[PDB]
Amino acid sequence: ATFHWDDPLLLDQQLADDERMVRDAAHAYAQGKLAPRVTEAFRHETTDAAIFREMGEIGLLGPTIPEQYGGPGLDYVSYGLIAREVERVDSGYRSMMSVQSSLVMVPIFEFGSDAQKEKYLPKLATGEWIGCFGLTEPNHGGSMVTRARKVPGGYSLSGSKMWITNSPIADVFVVWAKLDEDGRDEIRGFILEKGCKGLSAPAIHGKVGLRASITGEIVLDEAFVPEENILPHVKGLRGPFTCLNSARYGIAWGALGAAESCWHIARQYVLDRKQPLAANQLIQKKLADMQTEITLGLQGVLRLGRMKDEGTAAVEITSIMKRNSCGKALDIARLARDMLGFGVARHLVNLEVVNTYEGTHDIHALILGRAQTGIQA
Amino acid sequence: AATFHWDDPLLLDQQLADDERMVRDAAHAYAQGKLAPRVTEAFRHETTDAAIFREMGEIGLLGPTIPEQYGGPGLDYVSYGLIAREVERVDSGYRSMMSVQSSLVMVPIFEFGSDAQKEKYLPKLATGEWIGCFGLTEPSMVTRARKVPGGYSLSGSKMWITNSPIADVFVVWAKLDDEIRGFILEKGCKGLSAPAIHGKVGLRASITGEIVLDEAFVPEENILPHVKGLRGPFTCLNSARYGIAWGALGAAESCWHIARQYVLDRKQFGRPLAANQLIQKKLADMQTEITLGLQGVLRLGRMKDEGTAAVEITSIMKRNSCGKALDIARLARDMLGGNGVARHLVNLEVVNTYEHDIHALILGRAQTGIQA
Amino acid sequence: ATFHWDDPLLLDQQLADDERMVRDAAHAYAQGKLAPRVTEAFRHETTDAAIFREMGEIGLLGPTIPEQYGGPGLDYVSYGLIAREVERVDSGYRSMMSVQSSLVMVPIFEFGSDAQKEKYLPKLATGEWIGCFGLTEPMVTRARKVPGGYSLSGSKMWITNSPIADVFVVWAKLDEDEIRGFILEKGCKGLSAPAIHGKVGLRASITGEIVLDEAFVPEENILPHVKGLRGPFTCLNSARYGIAWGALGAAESCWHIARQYVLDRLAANQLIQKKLADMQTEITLGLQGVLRLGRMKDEGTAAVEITSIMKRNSCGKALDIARLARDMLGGVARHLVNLEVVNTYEGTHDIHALILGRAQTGIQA
Amino acid sequence: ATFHWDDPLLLDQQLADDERMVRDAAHAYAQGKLAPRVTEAFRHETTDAAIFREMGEIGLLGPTIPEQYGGPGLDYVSYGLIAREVERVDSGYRSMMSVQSSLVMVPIFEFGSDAQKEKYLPKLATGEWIGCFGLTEPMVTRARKVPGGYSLSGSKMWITNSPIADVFVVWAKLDEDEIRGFILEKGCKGLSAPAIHGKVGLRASITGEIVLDEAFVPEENILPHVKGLRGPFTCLNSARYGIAWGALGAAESCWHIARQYVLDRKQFGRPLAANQLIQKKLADMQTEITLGLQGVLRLGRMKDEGTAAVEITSIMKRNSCGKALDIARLARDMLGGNGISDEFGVARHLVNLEVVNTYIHALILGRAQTGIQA
Ligand SMILES: COC(=O)c1cccs1
Repeated sequence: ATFHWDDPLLLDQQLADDERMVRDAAHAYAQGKLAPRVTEAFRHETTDAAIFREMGEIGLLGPTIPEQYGGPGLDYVSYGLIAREVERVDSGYRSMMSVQSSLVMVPIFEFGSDAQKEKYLPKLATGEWIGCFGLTEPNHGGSMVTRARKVPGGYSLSGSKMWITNSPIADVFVVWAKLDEDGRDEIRGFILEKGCKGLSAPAIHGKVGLRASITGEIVLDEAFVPEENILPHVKGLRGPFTCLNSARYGIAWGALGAAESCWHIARQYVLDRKQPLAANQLIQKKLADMQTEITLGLQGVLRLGRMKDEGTAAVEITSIMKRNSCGKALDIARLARDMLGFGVARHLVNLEVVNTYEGTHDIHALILGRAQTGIQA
Repeated sequence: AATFHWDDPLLLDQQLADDERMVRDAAHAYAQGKLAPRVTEAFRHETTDAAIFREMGEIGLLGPTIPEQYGGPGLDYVSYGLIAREVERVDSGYRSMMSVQSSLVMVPIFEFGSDAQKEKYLPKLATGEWIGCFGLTEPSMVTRARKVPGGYSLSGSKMWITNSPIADVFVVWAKLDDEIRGFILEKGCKGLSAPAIHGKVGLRASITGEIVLDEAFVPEENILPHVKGLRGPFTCLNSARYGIAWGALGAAESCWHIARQYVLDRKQFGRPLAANQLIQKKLADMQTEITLGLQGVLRLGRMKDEGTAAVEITSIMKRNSCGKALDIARLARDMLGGNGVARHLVNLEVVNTYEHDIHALILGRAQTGIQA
Repeated sequence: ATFHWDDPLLLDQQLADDERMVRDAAHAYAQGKLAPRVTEAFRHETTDAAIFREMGEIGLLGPTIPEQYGGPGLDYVSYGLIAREVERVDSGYRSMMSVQSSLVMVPIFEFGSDAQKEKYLPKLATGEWIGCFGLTEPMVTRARKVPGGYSLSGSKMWITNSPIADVFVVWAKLDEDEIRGFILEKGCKGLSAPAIHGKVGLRASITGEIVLDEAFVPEENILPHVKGLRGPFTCLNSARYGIAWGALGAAESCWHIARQYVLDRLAANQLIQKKLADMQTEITLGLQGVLRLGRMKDEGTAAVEITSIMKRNSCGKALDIARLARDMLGGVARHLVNLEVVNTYEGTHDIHALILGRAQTGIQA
Repeated sequence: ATFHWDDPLLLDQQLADDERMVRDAAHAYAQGKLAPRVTEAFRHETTDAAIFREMGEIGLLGPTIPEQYGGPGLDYVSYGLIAREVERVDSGYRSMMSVQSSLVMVPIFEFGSDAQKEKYLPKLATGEWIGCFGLTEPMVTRARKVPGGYSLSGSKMWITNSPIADVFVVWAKLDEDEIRGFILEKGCKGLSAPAIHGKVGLRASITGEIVLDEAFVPEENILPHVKGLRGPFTCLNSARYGIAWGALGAAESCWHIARQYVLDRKQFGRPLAANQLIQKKLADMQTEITLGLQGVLRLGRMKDEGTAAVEITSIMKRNSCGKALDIARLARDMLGGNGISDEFGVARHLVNLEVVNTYIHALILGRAQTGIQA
């Protein structure tokens, strides 16, 4: 038996040929089309919507969505493998894809009416329509202030969502808002379309990380939403969480792609650098640590993927892998950065935003601590 | 929605074959039933109890991978892993005693020995009737064999040998003419002395000593015929390191469990300690590392059973398990206020320091071609 | 232009001639009398009160206490140099000392009466009387006015020196509820001090409890010039200052042991070198901090929050260095279990981070 | 009696009255003139040559250079305090200063002829002439003897100031019976200095190449009093001392920004400052800066009194930069959002410090402890 330094536990052999082909298709697309764009896309914060069509056309948008609705009807491991190949190039591109698949197609497929599913899903699956997802607000992460008023014909929406990836270029908007409906105040999901009166999506520029992805606001001022546009089959925490859980899973796989790019570059760098550097034992220890955390992270997300597919995965498990992948990836980017004398620095600032996106209070540690102790911090 | 198991998030239990689950439960019932009530006083007073070898041999826990042909239970590598984890869950010293019999003594005889050696030594080693030790370390190896009528004559010293003062069987590595060879010696071989060493800081539950050799006659039927060079010792060490990778995770789990129960019990400014945000971070870290470390040694086990595992993978897992376990023992120790965990901690400081950072450098060479 | 690996910033050169001999005095004592004792003392948790006699003999007890009361009349830099030389051998030893100096002789000197100071200090200085400090409980311990005198009742826990102490400085509450200081003496009825055995760290020091079952305390035994929080706190702040110097001595043993180890077989290893450099750096920087704190304490320019910086840093870094040294080996182990206790003695909630966080922000955690 | 959270060991009071004045002048300048420039200068990688004359006119260039040659004749502590007030704004600005001081003025003063020192130093001191330091390559750069002097052929990479420099201190190998230092001037035939743009860190400083193609150097342009390693090393040792102070200015900025952030920000009803972990991090930042400052101070004094070995600058540079980078990362990870607010001045300090920490010392201390090279 021979050693594969780049795949010590032979993940490649733990996958079905099925999943390998999906991985290889995602790799071919990301390396062929995204890598030639990424440097100046990031450097100059370009808007590049053409990516939704490209991924849609080869069946990599909404991977778990059934063929009935235009999806490629794949499993969670394949979704994972796709995220990882996209983020290997850049987290901003993976972000764009996460939104479409997990934050837009999922809640529509899961909670929407037949009419909503057939109207929206097929066009989201091809990338003809671009989605975004409105949950997070100007600042307090349930405690949401965006509000729907029952009016003749449907609903009137007022509030503001902030840091919404895809929002300046989106055709479809999934927005979460409190509806006080006699005499109970619950969170409901609403579909809005581009050009809806009272709906704005201003762009945010001068971002520090995720510069390759166009991000903006969702500003709602008495924006009318017809009855047929409320998500009928969900209320409360279940709506937003189903989406977030799907997205966190993809990010857990994706951040390991980013970690792997940093690791490969660091390794190649020390192989090429005469001073060679590879003979240094502090350098060797760093490479051993990178290889280790990635190899173990990959076994975790693979096992989680398999459990999700078999229906045995509790939601708390996602907190372990997302938190671990993002944290370990950031550690690896910092370690690789500190070893260099372009790509790494990009992944590094991307990962700094990703690690802090869901707050600076370590939400996943708290989900896990509560799961262990019973007690909320 | 599916149920979360905080103590087994990836449902390791469900990834085990039923065979493997039963081996685990058998080791668990033994270690919790026989070793746990002994451990506190044994560690405090460095009391030897070799009764463990006979006890473990009875339930077929020694030489787990050795075929039934030779008295062994004929289990797979995953089962070996599970046993070490259940034993180290109590104490690393008890696990060391077992690592030695299984990986350092029965493995070399089975892998490199003659039919005669295997039929003679393995069955009593498997039942724990004979106790084995592994003579490699020395106080670029000094110990030498020399050819004489009927056999060989050995002279030299081995130091820090676990099991040696109580061993019946000795697997000794000496240079012959210039290659390292393995020799099987018995207690009551003229020329062999095995004095004890006392007052260790860690692994106090096990007994360790020397092997002093002086014209010790080893008959012809007693040289290991099927190995020469670094392959002999390294094969044993590779086997032992695999069991230690699982074992350090059992010790890590105990520390995690103790720390979790501790913060559930103790109170701080009105709330239980478990309510603190910092405490939960630590519990989350302990849970994460244990859960991921387990998936690693399980995959390594599966690969060894299918013959797809290279030797470098063992380095990843042993270094990771021992390093993470040590981090968790320290985290747990630092979470306690006053003056089990302290014992696990000093044990894991010896385990981690034993072989420096040879594994990071093995992994470094495997990535880069260059040896440092 | 000549480099000292063991003293990169030449602390020696920053010390007064007076201070430099006191350090070498505590060093000659610690290495001469304490080093040959420590291994077996720690091993069996043996009691040896001879150390109080010996340190007293040579003026290392209550070192800031004025010559008028039996003290050597030294300053804070000198006090720290002593703690550091003593802890360099063992933390348990330093603990016994810093109880005498900071937790017994300081509160008596600072808050005592003329008669109390004349009676207790001179004998505490020579080590003839051994003191202990009674603050920590399993605060509930109350003073009840009599007759006398006062009638104290309660229990103190983890009291170093107590099973062999002659003098007990006990802090209890009294209403007119304010915390007051009390002096008690061995033989006192209702007072008892049973030992505590089977410790993990600090085995070389003796520790016990203070059980007060309506112990009678004459009015000539209460501390007049102290009430409330600033009592215990003045003592603790004094001890914390000494521990900040001490932890660094223990850190230095571990570094020196570790450096010697890699020389005797390893020193070419770049991982090792990084580790030895980290030890060198943190100790070197730690010393500049405690020295500067000392100079400031002697000039009156030192605020109390500064003791939180240096104590937290010394202890935390010493523990890191002891663990770094241990993981390099194949004395350190004893310093390690000691430092593990020392880092958590004041709790596990990082009291000094919270003190400093508040000083920076004006907001309590 | 009173705690000073921003200066717990009152470093202020450990300074001579002379050193304090110099610090206040560096502060007033950097805050007055550099703070308003930085955000846009860093964003667009803007070139402002004018800063050298500004720094020159207040005697911030070549602080240790004697008054005889236009220097302000200050001590090492003062040089340190200057670098710290400048890097408090931005490492890119400090990088310009330390190149002029330690990498251009120092080799000429230390190793140059008397005619070189009086030709070059007074103009370098006023900022009339801008200098650069040609050591790093993509050593191969070669000086060869020709009638009248030397011909230089070679190529230097990542040379800060090079595209705007009037004076080039170029280290090249010359064969005599070894590394030699040469002085070149702007406009020399066979000398070009193309700029590098698109940098990740240190964007506020201009950096470029030195390309030498048979560049003729007069005989009186070779540095007469240095051969081999000690030349480039002495400059770098000087620069390293300045970097050790500057890095702590940067760290102090990230610390201050993080502290104000948690003051202005609320989370779950309470201000962020009330969070235990936040307080720990702020205690760590305060601790490492305070101790870092005591270290660089003591090093300066030793350098002034002439008792510091080269090894001590290694420990101080490594520590300052390594701790400054930890503090920047600690501050960064405390901030929510993505670039728009003031607090993301921390992101700027961070990419700067990632380059500074990269621009060996642990192996110096290891070998100095042990006598064994690794
Ligand atoms: C893709 O952007 C998001 O909404 C995220 C959700 C969780 C991490 S990032």
